Amino acid sequence: VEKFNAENYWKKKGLAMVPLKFPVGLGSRAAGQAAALVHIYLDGSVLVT
Amino acid sequence: MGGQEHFYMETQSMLVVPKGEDQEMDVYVSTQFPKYIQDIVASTLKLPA
Repeated sequence: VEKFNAENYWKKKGLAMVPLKFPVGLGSRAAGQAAALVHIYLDGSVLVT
Repeated sequence: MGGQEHFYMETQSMLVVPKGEDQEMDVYVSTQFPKYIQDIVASTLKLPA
């Protein structure tokens, strides 16, 4: 890219690198609570929500 | 001893509504036994319950 930019006046290249620390979590324990409901019918099939 | 008509004032009545996804059917029916309706409809359609 440095080589290119030394040889080209009206077109330039660039490169960048950025790192990531992305934390995950909500404000309280209560905000992270979660629930489900599961049925098993007599033919063995399952309905979940 | 003679027989007898049930003579419920609401006659036999139902509405069967396919959702259009995964062969899901919803059955709105005047019955005393929903689980049995679910079985005979699923069986008839060769679907899980």
